[PDB]
Amino acid sequence: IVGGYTCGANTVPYQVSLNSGYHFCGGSLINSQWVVSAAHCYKSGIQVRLGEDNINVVEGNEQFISASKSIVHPSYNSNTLNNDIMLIKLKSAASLNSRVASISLPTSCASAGTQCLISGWGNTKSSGTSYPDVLKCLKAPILSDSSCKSAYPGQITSNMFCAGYLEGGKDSCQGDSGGPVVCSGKLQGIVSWGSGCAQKNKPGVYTKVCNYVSWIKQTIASN
Amino acid sequence: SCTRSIPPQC
Ligand SMILES: [Ca+2]
Repeated sequence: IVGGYTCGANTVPYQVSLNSGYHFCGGSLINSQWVVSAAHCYKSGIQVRLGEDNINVVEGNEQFISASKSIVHPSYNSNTLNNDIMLIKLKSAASLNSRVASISLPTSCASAGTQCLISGWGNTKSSGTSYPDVLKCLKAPILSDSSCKSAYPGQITSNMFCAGYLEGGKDSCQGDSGGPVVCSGKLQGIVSWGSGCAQKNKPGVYTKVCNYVSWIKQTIASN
Repeated sequence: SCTRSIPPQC
């Protein structure tokens, strides 16, 4: 996250870190046994880390649980990033409490101007590399489809939305992928892609979760 | 444009 602030330990209880010997993507806990993340974060050997703040030090409240299976959307296209969403089933149920809780799925899509919270352990510099130890937060509004399509002509499908600031300086970045975009207490987006980070006229692009609620529920129900 | 994972996919 570029241009954000320190969230505060466990203030984003649904935030998870996907780890394979190092942090590589974020994700959101949607119930005691399932995490939602981005399809491009897929890999074997994923350990899900819940209740994290400083990802480099064990401080208490952490729960490390192995992924039992990862389900990438059948129509995910790596070339266009359309349908960039993945479900991860945990090997055992997480213990839910004040420091580890799930986030609700949306019943309706959000509209332009809606304020949301994006969080993650990604790069904090628009130019260069600097990974934080603690979870960073950023409040950002959802942009209109017309502004989104103007920024990325021919690259925005109906399953994506832009969020952020056209003036630059505030954005999600490498390492934030798969993480949550929460608005009004509902998970509306998943950190997916963008051109650089915090660049002027190049807002972040996110997977539009409200288009997948049915798929998520049916998939979870049969697994 | 790149995905925001580690490492990024462009
Ligand atoms: Ca820790």
